[PDB]
Amino acid sequence: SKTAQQLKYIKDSIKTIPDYPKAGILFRDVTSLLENPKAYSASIELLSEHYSESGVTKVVGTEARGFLFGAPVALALGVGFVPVRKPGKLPRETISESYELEYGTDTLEIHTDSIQPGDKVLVVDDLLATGGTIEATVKLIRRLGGEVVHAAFIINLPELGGEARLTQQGIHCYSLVSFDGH
Amino acid sequence: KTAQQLKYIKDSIKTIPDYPKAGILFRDVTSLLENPKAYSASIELLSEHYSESGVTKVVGTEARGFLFGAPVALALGVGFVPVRKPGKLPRETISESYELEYGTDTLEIHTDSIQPGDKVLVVDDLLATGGTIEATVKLIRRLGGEVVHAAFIINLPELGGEARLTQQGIHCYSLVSFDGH
Ligand SMILES: Nc1ncnc2[nH]cnc12
Ligand SMILES: Nc1ncnc2[nH]cnc12
Ligand SMILES: [Cl-]
Ligand SMILES: [Cl-]
Ligand SMILES: [Cl-]
Ligand code: NA
Ligand code: NA
Ligand code: NI
Repeated sequence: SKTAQQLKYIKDSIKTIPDYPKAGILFRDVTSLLENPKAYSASIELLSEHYSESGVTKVVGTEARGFLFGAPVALALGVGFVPVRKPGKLPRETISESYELEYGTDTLEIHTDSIQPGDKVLVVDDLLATGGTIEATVKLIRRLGGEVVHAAFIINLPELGGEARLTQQGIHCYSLVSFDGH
Repeated sequence: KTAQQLKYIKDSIKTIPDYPKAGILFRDVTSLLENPKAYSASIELLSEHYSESGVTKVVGTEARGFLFGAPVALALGVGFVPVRKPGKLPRETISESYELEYGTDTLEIHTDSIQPGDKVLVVDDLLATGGTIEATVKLIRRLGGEVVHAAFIINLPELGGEARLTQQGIHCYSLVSFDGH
């Protein structure tokens, strides 16, 4: 009983903002969940319970909203958190992967020391839309030898394809809530 | 026992010579993040320190500030509110500029997230010049929030950030300090 009520409360605490960033999009605003202590802490408790017996040895989160759920999950699971960032922020040796934007490409980096061949890695992000940044993040992990077959999200937008696209690259996706639309 | 915990924290932070230029001993908080014991210790001390302060909201600026402020907010049981680079926040915002090496940038906050009566803690990873914190403090006070505290993992006191923040009425708390710019 507790857990289905907490999911509903989580989903209710995420505001919909029409026409951001442009017209016709029904933007799903995770910041309203952040500022509700009850919703935020439930979102972390539920993700942490979900993976507590999964053998995860590390969490990776991508900058910036991903830090907000990946790092607390890491803390609750008792494992290291590893950030993936835009270029030029990480100070130690990195590798990088480029990914498609609507116009052009961008890049994500990870510290080459922070993933090893025996790691079992959980990727955590706020919101799964088309999946491009997470697909690049999976590649970075795999290039260093880490296993990544789990990724977890507060929010899934399945009509944008991101879940199907990751799930066909061998990632088992878990999302607390989902919304229709683009 | 208490200095063993801070020493444990401090030793988990790596020093990278000559990044991003020669003479700079870069203090790299990412090695603390990958040590779960150092990382949880650092959140436990920060939150313990403010446990009787009456804080009602924690503010952290993107992105490293999110790694320390949001866990602190979860431990205090209070809302987290991000301050962001422009163009990322969906609801109504206000903006403040601060200074870079070359030029200026701006931070934004949601106007609905801070209100008169709020007691706000600002948390960041590392106190350097303090330009983003001063900007953050102004955002919060323009919305009527009260902010008298800022908390950090690392202080670089040779950059003068604590003095610059005392002058705006902010008490700084840091867990460890390093020399150098
Ligand atoms: N509706 C939406 N809300 C939040 N982020 C998105 N990314 C793509 N569509 C989005
Ligand atoms: N030595 C240093 N390490 C990390 N961040 C900094 N910002 C300014 N100086 C720094
Ligand atoms: Cl982001
Ligand atoms: Cl499997
Ligand atoms: Cl940052
Ligand atoms: Na490696
Ligand atoms: Na307000
Ligand atoms: Ni499988």
